[PDB]
Amino acid sequence: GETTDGVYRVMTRRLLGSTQVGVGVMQEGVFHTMWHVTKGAALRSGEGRLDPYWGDVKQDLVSYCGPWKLDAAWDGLSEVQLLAVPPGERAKNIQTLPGIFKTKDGDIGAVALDYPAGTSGSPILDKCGRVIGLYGNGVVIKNGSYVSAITQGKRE
Amino acid sequence: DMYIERAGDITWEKDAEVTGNSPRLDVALDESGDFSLVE
Ligand SMILES: C[n+]1ccc(CN)cc1
Repeated sequence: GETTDGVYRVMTRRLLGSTQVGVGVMQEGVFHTMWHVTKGAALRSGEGRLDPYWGDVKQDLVSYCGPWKLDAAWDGLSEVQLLAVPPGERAKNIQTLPGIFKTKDGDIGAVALDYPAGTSGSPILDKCGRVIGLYGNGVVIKNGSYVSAITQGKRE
Repeated sequence: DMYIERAGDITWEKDAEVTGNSPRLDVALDESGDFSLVE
């Protein structure tokens, strides 16, 4: 199937019509998405099949055809862009200054942008166009707003 | 049966729409990968 680098929608025909369940990144021959989008199932790309290679429910990440390749990190100071891919809508860049998730195991950048659940897996990029993580695993705060962690995997 | 469809290139857009605040939150991450607020 299509192996070209870029951002892709993850679709299913299991529900009514064709439904977008999430989004992912093809980089260096590896497909990267959040675990909650595919639940670790195999994927189709045209007539080809993409098998899972690595995954972790706690990190909420999964890679297909090879190991996780994304290793850029938010610098902790600069604005980033969410490359949002919403269901039935064109890919669109949104610039924002991340907030922070403070945890007992360290701090993580977080983006306070609210999109439909099917946008999960959309990439967050730095000014060099490098993917610093995936959008779609986060929390609902006091005033009811959604804040996503900038979730990034480890490149072995 | 899940399938993928290309949606675009990954590139920074000059003059993209700029929005969103930057909240600083204390959170906890459980074994199922769910984040929750710590108050
Ligand atoms: C609750 N919620 C909202 C949006 C997303 C998104 N990508 C994931 C989860």
